[PDB]
Amino acid sequence: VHLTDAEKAAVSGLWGKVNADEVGGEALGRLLVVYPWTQRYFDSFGDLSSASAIMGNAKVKAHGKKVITAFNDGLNHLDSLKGTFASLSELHCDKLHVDPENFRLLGNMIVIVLGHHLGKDFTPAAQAAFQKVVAGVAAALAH
Amino acid sequence: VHLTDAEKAAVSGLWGKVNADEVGGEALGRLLVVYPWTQRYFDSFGDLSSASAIMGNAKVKAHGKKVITAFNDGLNHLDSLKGTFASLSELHCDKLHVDPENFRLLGNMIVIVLGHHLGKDFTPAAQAAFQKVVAGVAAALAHKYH
Amino acid sequence: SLTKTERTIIVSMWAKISTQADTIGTETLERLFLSHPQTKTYFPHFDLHPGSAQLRAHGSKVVAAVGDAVKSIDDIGGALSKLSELHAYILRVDPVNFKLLSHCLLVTLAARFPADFTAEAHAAWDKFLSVVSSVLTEKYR
Amino acid sequence: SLTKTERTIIVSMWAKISTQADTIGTETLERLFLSHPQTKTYFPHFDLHPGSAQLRAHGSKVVAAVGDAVKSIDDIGGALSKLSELHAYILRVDPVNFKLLSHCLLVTLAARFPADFTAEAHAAWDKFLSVVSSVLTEKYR
Ligand code: HEM
Ligand code: HEM
Ligand code: HEM
Ligand code: HEM
Repeated sequence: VHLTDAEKAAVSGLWGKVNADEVGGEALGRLLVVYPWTQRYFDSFGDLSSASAIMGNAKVKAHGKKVITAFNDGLNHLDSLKGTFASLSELHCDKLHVDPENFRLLGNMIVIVLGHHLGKDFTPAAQAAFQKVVAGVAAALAH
Repeated sequence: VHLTDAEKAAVSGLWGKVNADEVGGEALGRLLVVYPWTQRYFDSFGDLSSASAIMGNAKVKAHGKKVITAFNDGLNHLDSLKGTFASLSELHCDKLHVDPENFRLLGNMIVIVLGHHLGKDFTPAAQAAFQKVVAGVAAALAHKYH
Repeated sequence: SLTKTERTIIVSMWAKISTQADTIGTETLERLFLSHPQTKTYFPHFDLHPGSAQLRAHGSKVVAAVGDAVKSIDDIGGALSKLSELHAYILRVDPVNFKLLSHCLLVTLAARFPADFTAEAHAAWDKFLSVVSSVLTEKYR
Repeated sequence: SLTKTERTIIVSMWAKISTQADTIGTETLERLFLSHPQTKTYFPHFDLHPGSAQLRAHGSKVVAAVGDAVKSIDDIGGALSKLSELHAYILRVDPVNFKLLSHCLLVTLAARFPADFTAEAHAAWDKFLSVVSSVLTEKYR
């Protein structure tokens, strides 16, 4: 989970130009829409019967906030993802029973959303940086 | 990975009941047969044109021995796989460019071959134990850097 | 879906599985629940203790379904078309679980019929089970 | 398994992609190579440095291929037949890589057509690219 300073910057800058909370809610929503089975862990959130519905679901956007917040924490500690997410890991593993492959999916959703918001600013080099970050976060969560 | 002194005794006892070298050679062989794209990494091994040619290929067998030796190291260091495979992790990523998903596949081949060799001895519980081991090895090999 | 050589292997191996279908089905599920406990979440209504009449009955149905696919191998989807909705839209089973169950069944077969479980037979069953799995998850992709 | 809507979303989005085909192709590859270095080993004979002519010429062929899949959305298998044989028999590309290229294309699309890249559009394209990737790796199954 290393990052060239040049990259360390990109992630630091670009993550600033974006509205974190929107990213999380949109990333989660895309996850539920693109991979309908991930909905199984969210019967509570209510109506997830369709895309527009899912993307407009209050409980979905609200949870994205917490997911993006946690993601942000691991973003401030790209050197200790191990313990940073350790608590969550056992929660997603032993209590929620989420197959670790899914963490990787949400990470892809986050990457796609960032490209959706930052447009041309989310360049190849920039994506690589964030991918390494995303890859690291998912690794920690499953580990 | 973390295994009870029970699972560890089981893994230990069952492992002693197989020819490690054959297990490694047959697991690698099955990998090459069932997921043919993995053959791309072993062009120097010769004839891999058919399941028969693959399973009887000397280099495939010779290489399986190396794979299983490292696997055996892991069995002897379940409390520190990350460290044990750090060097192999670097080789396979930085030098060989092997997608880590394939580590899981070879891990599955080993588990299947263990069943093939042990029969009734490879109980559902024994498989579960070895499963934690193989998952641990795969993760250790995919762990970036050390 | 399968070539003649693969088809031949699936049928001859099935001839053996048929006489032990129930124990194979049960052994497969138990290997799955223990090696991949996450899968247990789909059977909260089940008494997952060994020798369970509920678990054994379910195991018989899974293998029976595999057999039905073997019987009409020229059209697997038509033989299992029914099961798709249940697993995909109703149960919403994560597709990764199908690889897990298939893997566990392969371990069971390897342990049960070592002489028949050659690399070639393994390749054929892996492809066959992957076909069965896509059909059951087709309401996804 | 593409609904009528999903199919129109692919056709609509394609119209726009085809007018920026060359740049979309080059950007997709750049993202792939930079974010997933393992993929570079398939092009040892290529100049993979920024603005490269080979990369640019190649990126154009890739998008053109995706276009053929759009034109033959009802039989992607037939359309991409020649390519699936090339990628499996000759190039022997690891299946996992197609998912990586698909992800990178989706990123390029979302960043280039933000208004059009809604959740539904995303789901439709992911499903479409999954079929294209499946067809290109069918020779391993
Ligand atoms: C980028 C990866 C992810 C991160 C950082 C993440 C983070 C979180 C956090 C911080 C919580 C709140 C728990 C707390 O601390 O109180 C949570 C809950 C949860 N997550 Fe995740 N998560 C991730 C991926 C996933 C995935 C892939 C799934 C499966 C579709 C998932 C399913 C859940 C569920 C079911 C809950 C509990 C929700 C509830 O009780 O309403 N998460 N996650
Ligand atoms: C259980 C997982 C694996 C283990 C424990 C493992 C172990 C090893 C070991 C010990 C070596 C020899 C290093 C040396 O002495 O120089 C090696 C080499 C190699 N491995 Fe693996 N490996 C694993 C999985 C894989 C996979 C999945 C692939 C790709 C399909 C792969 C491809 C290679 C290649 C190409 C070499 C070099 C062989 C040569 O140059 O002749 N390995 N591996
Ligand atoms: C080769 C793959 C599979 C086959 C052939 C298969 C077959 C079947 C069959 C025949 C039924 C009974 C349908 C009925 O009652 O009418 C069933 C039920 C069920 N399956 Fe599967 N299945 C497969 C994989 C899975 C997987 C991977 C899971 C999830 C870990 C799963 C979870 C369930 C559940 C929860 C039920 C409900 C049964 C009950 O309540 O009694 N199945 N399956
Ligand atoms: C949506 C997925 C893909 C499409 C539509 C696609 C399409 C193509 C096309 C049209 C060609 C040229 C054929 C010719 O000139 O005869 C090609 C070549 C090639 N592709 Fe792909 N491809 C895809 C994915 C991949 C992936 C994932 C890789 C591996 C990282 C890959 C590696 C190659 C290589 C090495 C060549 C040879 C090019 C040369 O020698 O110039 N392709 N692909």
